Amino acid sequence: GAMGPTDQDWIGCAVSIACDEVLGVFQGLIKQISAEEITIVRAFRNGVPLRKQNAEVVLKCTDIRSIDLIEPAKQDLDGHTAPPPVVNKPTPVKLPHFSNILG
Repeated sequence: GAMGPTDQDWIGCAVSIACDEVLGVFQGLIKQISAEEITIVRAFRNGVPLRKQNAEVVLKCTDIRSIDLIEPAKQDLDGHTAPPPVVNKPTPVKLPHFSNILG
């Protein structure tokens, strides 16, 4: 809990995993987690989709060098408190002024 997160609470959260040079990098949503290995689904690797989209990736933590949670599970229901768009989502270009039509 204090360090090295490992529990069923993270399952389904979005994370990115940096493995050593020979393993490269993959990103995916976690399906299962255990102290010996992390398992995710819909593997994306090297900024491109892997042919085995349905296949799960299972990699031992000792082979992974570092991990980062990109999107933790949603806790706040957020009853339309703010606009649909969210800052957390990647922003390639900012839209100057407001378009003639909204939505």
